[PDB]
Order: sequence, then structure tokens, then C-alpha cells
Amino acid sequence: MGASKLRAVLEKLKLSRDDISTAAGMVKGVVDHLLLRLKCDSAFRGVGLLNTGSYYEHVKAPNEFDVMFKLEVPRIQLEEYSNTRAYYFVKFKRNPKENPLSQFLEGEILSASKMLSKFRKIIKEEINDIKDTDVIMKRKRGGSPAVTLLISEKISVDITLALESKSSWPASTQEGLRIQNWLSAKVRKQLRLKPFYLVPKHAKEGNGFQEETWRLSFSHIEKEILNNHGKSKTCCENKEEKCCRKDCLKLMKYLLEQLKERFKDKKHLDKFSSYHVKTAFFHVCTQNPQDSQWDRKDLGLCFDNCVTYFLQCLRTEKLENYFIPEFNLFSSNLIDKRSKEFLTKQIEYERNNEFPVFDE
Ligand SMILES: Nc1nc(=O)c2ncn([C@@H]3O[C@@H]4COP(=O)(O)O[C@H]5[C@@H](O)[C@H](n6cnc7c(N)ncnc76)O[C@@H]5COP(=O)(O)O[C@@H]3[C@@H]4O)c2[nH]1
Ligand SMILES: [Zn+2]
Repeated sequence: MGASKLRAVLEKLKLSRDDISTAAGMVKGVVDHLLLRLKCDSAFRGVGLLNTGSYYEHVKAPNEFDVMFKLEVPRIQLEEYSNTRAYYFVKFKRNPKENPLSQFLEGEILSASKMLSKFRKIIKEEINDIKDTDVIMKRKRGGSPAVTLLISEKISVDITLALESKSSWPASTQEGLRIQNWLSAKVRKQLRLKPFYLVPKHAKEGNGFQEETWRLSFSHIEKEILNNHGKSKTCCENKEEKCCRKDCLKLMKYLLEQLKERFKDKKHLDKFSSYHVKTAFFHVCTQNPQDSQWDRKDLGLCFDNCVTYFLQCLRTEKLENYFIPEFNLFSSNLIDKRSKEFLTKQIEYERNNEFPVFDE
């Protein structure tokens, strides 16, 4: 695929500032309401919106949003669950006083499900009485840490509770975030000085879930490297330094979206998500650390790079969490071989036919 061809695909996907800002305005209204309602509970007194510029997650298009509600909690003490590397039990270093989160304490262990339940119940209670905006809560999605809302039958919002820890990141992330040769060792240090988050997504335990466990999240870091993405500090600030990194990611996401859409009737692509694509993309960024390897005229080659890497990940059934290297997002235990073989074949068909998926 030629570079100009690929950018013509993105150009026709570009949304009008009006349709975007209207969409953003609706979710902000709902979010503002939920935040203040939430503050009426002592346990969520500390809730606040984490890292949101309210830019949508779908390319097409401005109908889906992903928000995290960060909760500042006292010094946290983690205990890794069954060496899963990403899931943890949360305990408090000092709990002699009857904590505000004490109601969610099952033993010395802060229950993810109990918090998630109340969080959800509080939100569901304010959804009936929202002024001027029609809002509905979606069914619980299997295994999701998120409360999903649908605004005006058009806009989906994922609202995810997020415990904030200012402690240093857990050992499982020691070899993660390999950005040294790309964004530099000192950027990695400064990033790792920032807080990490815990969302109420439970580890698998037999036919069910270990309902107390939380999972690590670094969406704030993911946000930072996407918007400050070059080896050069002035990457994408002038004509002579315009790179195609953001375009590649968009095209990879739109490819996955379109395929998921085409084959909704089948079940094969249901477990794949833009998070897989974003992760695959970060790895490619690490493999191609130079801004010259992401030249604007090379969008064609760079996109194929991303496609090819993603394909290798599907075939070998290995896609490392960018922050937690021993967590395999593509293990056969999460996504079975057939689904990955199906996605593999469709992407390959697309590439061999000049991406019919990319035209209207
Ligand atoms: N809004 C939202 N924020 C999250 O952090 C998150 N984590 C999971 N989910 C959704 O819960 C359900 C259970 O999926 P699972 O955990 O088994 O696999 C997930 C998970 O391993 C990984 N993943 C997705 N988002 C994140 C994330 N923010 N951080 C780490 N991993 C993530 O990508 C897989 C599929 O993602 P989605 O299919 O788009 O949404 C999942 C899914 O609907 C999330 N939904
Ligand atoms: Zn750039």
C-alpha cells in the first residue's frame, strides 16, 4: 500500500470538530454528574478523573469513550496472585483506624468485587435521574473491570475505577517499558517515578475468578508515550520532522475494527481489541527506535511493519504486555489458536488484495 493511499484512508475517516466536540461534551456532562454523586460517599470522597482529554477510542467513529476514575488511597501493600504478574491482592500498610475503605475489607484484603459492586450501584442510581441527558447502563461485560454507559443510544462510555499507588512499580514490571533506545533511559526513569494504577479486573481461578484480585493498569503512561513519541524532542513539531507513527497505529486499529465489524456474526474476533494493536505497536516502536524509521514517505512500509509484527504475534501466540513482559496477551489460555488463525488469514487476505477493508 502506498503512503498517500493509506493517508487518503485516514483523511476520509477524519471527524468534524463539531461531531467530536458534541460527543465529548455529552460524556463530560455525564462524567461530571457521576463524579459529584460519587463524592457523596465517604469511600469515594477522593475520586477524580484520571488523564482524560476526552478523545474517543474508535476511529470509525466518535461514539465510544474510555474513562478512568482515579481514587487516591493510603500507602498500598500488594501481594501478587499465583505468579500471574498482573493481578494482585491489595492490603493496607496501616489499618488500625477504621478506614473509609474499611467497609470493603474482606479480612485484611480490600475486595475488588465489593468495591466494583458499590461503584457500579452508585453509578446506576444516578443514571435514572440525570438532567436533560438520556443515559442507560449496559449489562456487565464478562470479566470487565468497567461500568459501561450508553448515552442517547449513540455513545458508549467505559467507566473504570482505578486505585492509585504512588509506590514504586511492582517487580513484575522490572524489565517492562523497554524504551531506553527510543525515548531514553532518563525518560524511562521519570515515567517509572509516576504512580501506577489498579483496576478491579480479576484473575482467572478455575472456572471462575479470584474475586478479590486487582490488575495493574498504565493507561496514563501509554497516553504519554503516544503523544511524546519520537527520539527527537521536536518530532512532529515541524515540517522536516513529521513522522508516521500515529498514522500506523490508527490504520492498525481501523483494520481490526473493520474486520471485527465484518465478522461480528462469527465469534472469532471477539476477544481481540485495540489494546492488542496498541501493544503490538509499542513493541514495533521499540524495534524501530529512530525517527528516520518512521518517515512520512514510508507510511506504506511502516504500516506493513506493524501488520507483519502483529501477524507474527498471532502465529506464535505471543504478545507481551508492554509493561509486564511475562504477561502474554496472546497465550492459548486467553484466545484459542483457531481465533488467531482466522484473524491471521483475514489480515493476509486483506494485504494480498490491497486492503479492500480500507475503502467505502
Ligand atoms: N474499559 C476497559 N479498561 C480495561 O482496563 C480493561 N481490561 C479488560 N477490559 C475488558 O474486560 C473484558 C475482559 O477482557 P480481558 O481482561 O480478559 O482481556 C483484555 C486485557 O487482557 C487487555 N486489555 C484491555 N485493556 C487493557 C488495559 N487498559 N490494560 C491492560 N490490559 C488491557 O485486552 C484484552 C481484551 O480487551 P477488551 O476486549 O477491549 O476489553 C476487556 C474485555 O471486554 C477492560 N475494559
Ligand atoms: Zn512524530
